[PDB]
Amino acid sequence: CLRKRIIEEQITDCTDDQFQNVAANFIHLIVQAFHSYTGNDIFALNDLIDFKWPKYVSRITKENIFEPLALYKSAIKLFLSTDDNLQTYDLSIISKYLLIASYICSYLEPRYDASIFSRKTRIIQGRAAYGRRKKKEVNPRYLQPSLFAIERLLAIFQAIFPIQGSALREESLMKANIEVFQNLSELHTLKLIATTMNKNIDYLSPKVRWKVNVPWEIIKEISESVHFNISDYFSDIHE
Amino acid sequence: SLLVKKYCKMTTEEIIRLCNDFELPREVAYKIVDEYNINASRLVCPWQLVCGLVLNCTFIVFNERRRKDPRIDHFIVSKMCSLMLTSKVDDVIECVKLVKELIIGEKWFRDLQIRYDDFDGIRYDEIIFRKLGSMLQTTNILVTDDQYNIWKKRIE
Amino acid sequence: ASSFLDTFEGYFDQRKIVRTNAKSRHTMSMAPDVTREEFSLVSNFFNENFQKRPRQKLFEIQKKMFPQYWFELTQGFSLLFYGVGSKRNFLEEFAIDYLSPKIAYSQLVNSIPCLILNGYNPSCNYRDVFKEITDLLVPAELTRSETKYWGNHVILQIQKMIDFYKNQPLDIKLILVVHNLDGPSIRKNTFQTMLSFLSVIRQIAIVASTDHIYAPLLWDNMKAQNYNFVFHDISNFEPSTVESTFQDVMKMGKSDTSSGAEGAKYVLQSLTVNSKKMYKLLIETQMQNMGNLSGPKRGTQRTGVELKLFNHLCAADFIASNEIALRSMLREFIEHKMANITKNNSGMEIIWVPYTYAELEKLLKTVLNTL
Amino acid sequence: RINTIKLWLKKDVKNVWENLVQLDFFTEKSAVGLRDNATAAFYASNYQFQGTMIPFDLRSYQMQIILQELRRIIPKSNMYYSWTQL
Amino acid sequence: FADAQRSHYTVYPSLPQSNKNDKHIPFVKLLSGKESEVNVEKRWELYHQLHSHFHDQVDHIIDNIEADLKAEISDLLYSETTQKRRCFNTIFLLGSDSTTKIELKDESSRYNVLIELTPKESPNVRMMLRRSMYKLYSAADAEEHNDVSYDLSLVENFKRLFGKDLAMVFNFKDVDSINFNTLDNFIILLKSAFKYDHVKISLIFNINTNLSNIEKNLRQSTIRLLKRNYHKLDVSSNKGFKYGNQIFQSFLDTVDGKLNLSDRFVEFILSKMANNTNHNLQLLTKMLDYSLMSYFFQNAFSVFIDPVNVDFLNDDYLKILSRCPTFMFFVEGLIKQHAPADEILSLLTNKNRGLEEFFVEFLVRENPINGHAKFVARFLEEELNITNFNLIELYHNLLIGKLDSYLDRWSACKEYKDRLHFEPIDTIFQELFTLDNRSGLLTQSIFPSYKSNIEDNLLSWEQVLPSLDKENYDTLSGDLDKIMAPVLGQLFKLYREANMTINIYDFYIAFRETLPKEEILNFIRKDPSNTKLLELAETPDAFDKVALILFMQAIFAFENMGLIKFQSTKSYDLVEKCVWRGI
Repeated sequence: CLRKRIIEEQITDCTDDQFQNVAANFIHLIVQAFHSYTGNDIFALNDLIDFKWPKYVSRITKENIFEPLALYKSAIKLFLSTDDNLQTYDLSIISKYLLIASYICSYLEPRYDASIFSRKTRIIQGRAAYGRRKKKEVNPRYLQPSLFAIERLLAIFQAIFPIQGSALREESLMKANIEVFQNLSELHTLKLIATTMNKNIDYLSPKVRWKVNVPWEIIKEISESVHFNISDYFSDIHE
Repeated sequence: SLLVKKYCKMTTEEIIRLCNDFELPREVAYKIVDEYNINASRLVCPWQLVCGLVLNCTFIVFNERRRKDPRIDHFIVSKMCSLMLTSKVDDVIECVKLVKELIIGEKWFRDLQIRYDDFDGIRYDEIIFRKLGSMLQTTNILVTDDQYNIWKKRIE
Repeated sequence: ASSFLDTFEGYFDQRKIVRTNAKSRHTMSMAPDVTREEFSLVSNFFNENFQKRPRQKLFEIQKKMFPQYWFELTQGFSLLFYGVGSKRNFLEEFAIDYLSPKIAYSQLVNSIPCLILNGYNPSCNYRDVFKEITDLLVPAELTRSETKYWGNHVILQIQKMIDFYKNQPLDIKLILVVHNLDGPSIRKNTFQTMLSFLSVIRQIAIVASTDHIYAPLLWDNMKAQNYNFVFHDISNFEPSTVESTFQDVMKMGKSDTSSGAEGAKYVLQSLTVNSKKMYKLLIETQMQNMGNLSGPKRGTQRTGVELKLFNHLCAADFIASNEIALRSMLREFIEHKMANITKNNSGMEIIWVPYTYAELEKLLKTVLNTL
Repeated sequence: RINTIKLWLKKDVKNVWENLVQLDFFTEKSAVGLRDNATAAFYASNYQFQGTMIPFDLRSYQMQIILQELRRIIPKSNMYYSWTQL
Repeated sequence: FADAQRSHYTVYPSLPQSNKNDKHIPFVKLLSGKESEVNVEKRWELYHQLHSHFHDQVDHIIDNIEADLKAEISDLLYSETTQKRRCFNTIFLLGSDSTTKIELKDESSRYNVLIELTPKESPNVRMMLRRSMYKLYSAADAEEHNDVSYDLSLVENFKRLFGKDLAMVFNFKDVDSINFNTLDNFIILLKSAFKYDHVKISLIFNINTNLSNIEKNLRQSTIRLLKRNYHKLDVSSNKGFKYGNQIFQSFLDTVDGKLNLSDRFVEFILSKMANNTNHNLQLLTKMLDYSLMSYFFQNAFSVFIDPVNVDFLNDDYLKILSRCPTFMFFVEGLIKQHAPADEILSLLTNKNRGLEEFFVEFLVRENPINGHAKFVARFLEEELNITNFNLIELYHNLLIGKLDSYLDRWSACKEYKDRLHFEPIDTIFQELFTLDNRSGLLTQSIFPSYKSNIEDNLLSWEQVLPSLDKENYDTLSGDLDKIMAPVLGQLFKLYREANMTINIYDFYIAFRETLPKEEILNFIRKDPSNTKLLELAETPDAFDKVALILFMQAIFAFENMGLIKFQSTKSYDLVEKCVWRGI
């Protein structure tokens, strides 16, 4: 690469010494830049050097081949971000809402459910739940998820699902048909939903409970990809 | 109007008169009156309950006339909507739908449905075949014979 | 008490905590006492005479769907019957008396063999089912290069059969009936995988039924692809007096459904005198060994009885004369999954009963104590 | 309180976390080390522990050096010294 | 030892002797049994013809997609990329089920071996190493035409033992189901083979969801090692709808000029395909096959698809076709725009001849919809260079009539949005030859509402059990059949009206209170043949124990069905419900 870049450029007298000085300066710069991130590890630095060589050699030019400072300014981009990495998901609509419902089930307390989703009128005299009186100060999303039941998951999934697009035979609310259960099984088999782990689980038994295995970033991306404001449910307890 | 009224006052003479407008059979009227007293204590807008019961009973008992003439239900709902002192029609439908839930599994409702052979407006000989999933069911894509005969007679 | 009864609103409204002081102290003990005989008598009478006529009329009405079922089965689908009631008689009558003769006549001699597969029995094993499938169909064997490194010898053979059967002429050669597809022992993942792979073959016909209400949760997005189900609903409110034989109804149905010890009692209720004494001797010896070696531990090969020792023991009580009679009368017990024979590392033969000490004591005390 | 100290992002602190757990400064919640004999290791090698199924952000670790030892060891000239006690 | 107690058994039914006529066709006589058998045979043969004609092209497309996929992956595998020879060669297949077969070319002086691994074959690291080494040795020995140790040392000594150089290609299947600790350890172990100068390792990852999970689960050093050189390939069936369009086009060509599709049908197809992402084409094939089966099974006018059978019209066919709404609309239009009343009378039953040829003069034509849609698709694909469009959506929009609204949204076809629009043409007797779901049959036999149907049957049993009353006299327990419901339906109402957790004794007391008393004893005493029941009848408290027995039976039925559970197995006194209707 450097041979190509210099044959595409003009002459460079004192070739060997200047070349060695350029290499030493590059090594010193990369060490001083990423020592606090790679530690005293020879292998990580030896990989970063190879990673960031083909571009630094492209950024050089004749007017700063002998001026290290100006060359350093011209290649400041590849000295700040390490960049050592290679819709987020392609799930269906009902699975997309099913994951959100499972997250809500896992990271919320049942006693305060009625205060968040009751949205219909009453004929018989009755009262709703008063709700929480004080906010938690632990931000529960920093802890391990809790366990729930299939019935609560289905109920909340029905509650938060968007309304379905002579109304005596409308049946506005979504019902749990075959494909909902099929998509729930698909979610489980992709390791996005866990259960009480033992060999040869039997899905049909009261002694089986589920939980979630995705971090906050994935669920936030999924919620924002379907125009859902999940944070409003968690901002109240703690931002 | 009457729906918006909270904890109103009701008693027998207008309740029976509330059903004589549609000229319902007497037994249905007394059954409705008896049913009202059971749930009278726990109510907020009893006009809604009365509306729902009377409307469901009227649809149940006058299905034969409705089958022959599709136009009936329009003025059937419109007359009582006007009588209810409310211009909006969605309120009546929503209240009727709520009332239907509270009375779905009662013995006398089942007895009335069996006696009048309505079964959600479909004769029993058809609902069972629709439930099974037979391909030889009456698809609503052709004009049925009964309306065809009257249409042919009128156009003669 | 509540304002909503359906939808999620009813679920949210009906789960509120009670005042914890209005909890009634009533207990089930202060209820009239009923013995087993009266239970059986009343249950049989009400199952046989209550509403026979409407059920018969409904069966006659829904018998007229048979040609549609046959037509759907011809085109490589798989029926699944669901509903409330018992679907045993319906499935057996449809599969045996109607489908097989019609298929046999349509392919022209002998009728198509049917493999009835009881599902409510907790003692089902897919190895025996595949053994009988192999006996009926006679598939090609498995070469050494296809056995892989400690690979399963059932799934590989099923895949080989699938690859082979993709060129033969399309003809139904076997019909199999699964009575309860989600029974206590057939709902396991391996059995479902075997059945899903076995249903890809177009040369065999599937009929099945389910009873549980969360049944569709059991099937993946891949299993539903090769099952190729078509769903039908048949509700008849049948008593289901046969499925409720492996469990003790007298104890509110909390009798360890996955055990299967009730079927042994039912079988010994109608056996000959000589077999009962042999089973009593085997049970007593196994209980002695279990007590000496070890509670709730199950009996296995470690606490069995050697075949030669058992022959010497039983021959001394005029139960069996020679080994031939013993091996002749042991096959009936082996077939019903009530006794197993296996060989240890030293080459001996050990017979053993896969029950629990408490269940064995109950069996010894309730049905074999009086002979 | 006060040059400004750079605040490294999450993805750059992940590598430091792995480097620290490699150098035997943290251990998992309740994990045994090396088994006494070969049969125990063979038995343990065929079981999938629950610590390898939970995602990275929720594994529960335990400390091997308490704060008092950090306060004793670290020289007083370090700018993090004031933060070594509660 | 009854057959109803064995685990499984085989039964060989006995066939009777019946060889008289060809009664071996699943089809049945329509028109209330007045149809002839030759029509049934013709319908059978026509359905088989159409089914075969559709499935041939379906199979051709299915094979073509796999062939193209293999070609693409093989082109990626042997690409020339040379910056160093101390690194891996990684290929990520995104969103693909582990079902494709990879082919490796043959080249002299090099052994090309493929090693496939699955999550079930991955309990440890040493066992995976042993399987890989065994497969490698078996393949090498088979290709070559003593014994060794199944270790990485076999890689070291391969040149001496055989003579050629390895080109091992690994293939992990369903990588989302492997505990990534073992996979990371195996990759680190495989890193040790780079110091041999004659091996070349490659890796293929069959990722299903996305590579973000792979990034967040693996270690960091292994990610840096993998990032040396890699290629990401998006392999999915629904990449731009390039395959579902072909299936729909094949179906349209098969049914061209014979039958018609409805907007409701295509909308249903779109909605039901929107809910599946992994296996999509098979679902569409199932919908089309079931729709064709239902149409050819339920409609008696299909015989007239071929023009030959026109010489078969009867009075019944004319009577049925006279009820066509389009025919009535045409008659009304004729009587409104035209005064002559002689034609209307003759066209009716007065002169059945006129209607007879009137039916056939306007039957055998073609619809422009299929050809116009094909032309529009070709023009929009080739001459405009757009490939991300769905043929089903375009066809549905064309059927509705909003083609211009579907076209102008792209801001690239304004100049061509002049002659591309199509005007739908309605014909006479149109819906005698049509496909649609107005009766809710396709949504009942493919995607039924399981739990809702069970609850509806349980709560309102009156729609299931026939309410016969003619034989109320000769029957034995008539009175009970009129005033008492089945135990399951009677108990489900109380179950629904109860609270979340309920006590057994109060529930039993309520159930006993619900049912009538005198009729039960009368029914018990009705049969005089029995003896023990009679002596139980006169017991003062037989009613309580009868109700208790029925209550136990119903409770056990619910507990087996999954509608209830019992809490605190050491107490067995309180039961919690688990299913609410309507959810």
